[PDB]
Amino acid sequence: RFNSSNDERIRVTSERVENMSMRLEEVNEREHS
Amino acid sequence: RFNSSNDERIRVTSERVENMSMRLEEVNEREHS
Repeated sequence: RFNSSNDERIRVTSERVENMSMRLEEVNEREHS
Repeated sequence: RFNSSNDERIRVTSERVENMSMRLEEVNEREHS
């Protein structure tokens, strides 16, 4: 019940979005062509 | 009506965010240069 609440889903989504954006910024900053 | 509630949208967004984050981490890990 705890793992499927709205607040937990919003929190985990925010954390993973932040991490994914940071990784994508690193990938884009490292172009070679 | 069921497909357009807030909880369903949050759940779908969370699932796709997790999947996309895993895929982007896999792509970033595999680099040829």
